[PDB]
Amino acid sequence: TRQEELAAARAALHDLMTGKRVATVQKDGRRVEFTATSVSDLKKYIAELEVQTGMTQRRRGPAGFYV
Amino acid sequence: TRQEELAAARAALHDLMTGKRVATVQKDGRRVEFTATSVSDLKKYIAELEVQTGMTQRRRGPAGFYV
Amino acid sequence: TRQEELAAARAALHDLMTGKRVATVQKDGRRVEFTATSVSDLKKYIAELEVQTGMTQRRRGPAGFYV
Amino acid sequence: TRQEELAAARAALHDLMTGKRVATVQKDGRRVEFTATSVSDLKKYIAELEVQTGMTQRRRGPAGFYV
Amino acid sequence: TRQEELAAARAALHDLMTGKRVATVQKDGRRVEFTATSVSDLKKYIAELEVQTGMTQRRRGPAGFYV
Amino acid sequence: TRQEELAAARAALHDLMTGKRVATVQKDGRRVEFTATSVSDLKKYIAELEVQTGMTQRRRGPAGFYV
Amino acid sequence: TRQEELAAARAALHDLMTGKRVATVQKDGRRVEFTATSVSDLKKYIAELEVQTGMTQRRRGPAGFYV
Amino acid sequence: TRQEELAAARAALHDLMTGKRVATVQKDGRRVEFTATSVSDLKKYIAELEVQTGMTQRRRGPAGFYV
Amino acid sequence: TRQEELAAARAALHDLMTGKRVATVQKDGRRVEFTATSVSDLKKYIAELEVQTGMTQRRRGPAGFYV
Amino acid sequence: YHGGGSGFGGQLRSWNPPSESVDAALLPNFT
Repeated sequence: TRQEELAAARAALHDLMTGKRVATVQKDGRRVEFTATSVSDLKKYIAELEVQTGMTQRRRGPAGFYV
Repeated sequence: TRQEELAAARAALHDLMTGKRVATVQKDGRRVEFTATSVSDLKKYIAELEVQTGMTQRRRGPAGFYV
Repeated sequence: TRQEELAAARAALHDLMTGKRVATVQKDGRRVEFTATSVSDLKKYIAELEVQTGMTQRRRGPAGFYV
Repeated sequence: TRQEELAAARAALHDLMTGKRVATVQKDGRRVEFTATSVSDLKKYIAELEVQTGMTQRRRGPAGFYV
Repeated sequence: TRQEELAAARAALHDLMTGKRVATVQKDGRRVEFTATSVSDLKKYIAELEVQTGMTQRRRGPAGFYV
Repeated sequence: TRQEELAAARAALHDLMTGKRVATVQKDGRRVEFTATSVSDLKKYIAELEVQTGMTQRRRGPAGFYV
Repeated sequence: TRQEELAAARAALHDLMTGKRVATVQKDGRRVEFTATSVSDLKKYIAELEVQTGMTQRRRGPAGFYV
Repeated sequence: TRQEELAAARAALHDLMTGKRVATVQKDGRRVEFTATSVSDLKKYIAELEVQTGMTQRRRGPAGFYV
Repeated sequence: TRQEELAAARAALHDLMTGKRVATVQKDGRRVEFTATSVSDLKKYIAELEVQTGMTQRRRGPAGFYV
Repeated sequence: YHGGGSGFGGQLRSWNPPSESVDAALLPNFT
């Protein structure tokens, strides 16, 4: 089910990026605050869980040098 | 479906820049807030999924030197 | 339509500069708070966004030296 | 009892990553908040408690060299 | 329309310096909050848009040297 | 009008210096909070603005040395 | 009006030192607060306008040397 | 009036030392708060203002060295 | 009246150390708070006015060295 | 040649001495 939380985390990253990452929601008398992470660690999580998934080539073996 | 993602992110960058990114709303018992992202990460996200998408060249490669 | 938000962001810069950038506005339980950005980032935004648009020359290629 | 430990810890990691870790919850007159751990320490916990399990290897030994 | 811009910015600087730059106002339910810029950036803005406009010489070139 | 706001800024420096710089004033229901600046930048503003005014000598040109 | 300026500054220094400088007052509906300045700036201010006024010598020139 | 003012400053220093330097005092609706200094500045103030008055010395001209 | 001053200061040190230095006391509608001095400056004050008074030696002068 | 004309990358483009006899380069401010 790796594709599922891959898509979920990517959507959450975009959601937090634009404006809509809800932090606290409060109806009268019923409030709840979700903890918020940074953006960098979200990106690292996205990248790591993407490469762990059998998704296509994204990293190449260093770089050769020829004259 | 990256192009509209580009459009939405660029918009949100514009509204954050000028005056129109909302942090909290409240309706006397119906209130909610969103996490705020720094502008640097916004421009990094814009650049990353701008180059990643199929839109044209924006940055070239190194710089030659000649006499 | 680049000139449009160019002018909008210039006006926003001036508006923040003098006194008028509203952060939070409240009226009888209807309160909305807008996130604020440092003036430096807005200045750089003006800079490269007016560079990107067809606005006139404002940068020159280094500077020669001669006796 | 460590496999379900893996599952619970990974699910908590994902929930905290996207949006779904609750810092505090308040019904009218009844509220509780939970101490919020960071991300890095949670990832070290994940790694340390998955290596101790019998599930397959994820990291290997040091790399040699040969001409 | 830069000259009255200069006048407005200089006046805003003057009110900021002595006592007359208002951060928030409130009347028993209707309140507004203004983002407060610092002094350094405001004087930089003053100098920049003062030299940019048709305002006369204020800063000359480098100093010569003779025996 | 350099004399007018020169004297105004001097008086502002004085009454901020002793005790009279009002920060926030509030009658029941109606409150305002004027922003506050440091004393150092106010002093620099006073110095630059009086030297720009055609007031008398306040500076000398370096200092010679002789045996 | 320099002499009473000196007198008021010396007073305000004395009240600030012991207990008698008031940061704010409140009257159950009408409250005000004044910006509090650090003691060091007040001492420099008093010294500067003390040496600037017509009162007698307080500090002399540099110290000579002789065998 | 320097001697009794010095006595008052010393008494205030002692009062702050033990427990009695009142910061804020509040009745029903009526409250004030007095700004608080550090202890070092008050100590040096006591020091050189006691020095400046004609009371008996506490300083001596450096020190000699003999065999 | 230095001896009772010593007694009061040593007392106040003792109460501050264990539990008995009241930072603020509030009856309904009548509250006061006292500025809380640190402990290091309290000990320095104790030592200074302890040695300044006529009570006996507590510290002696340097230290010799012999073979 | 190449050094006489203008120099390297503009360089001494403004160094144009007034070719003249030594008398013309001496007598004006000889005193």
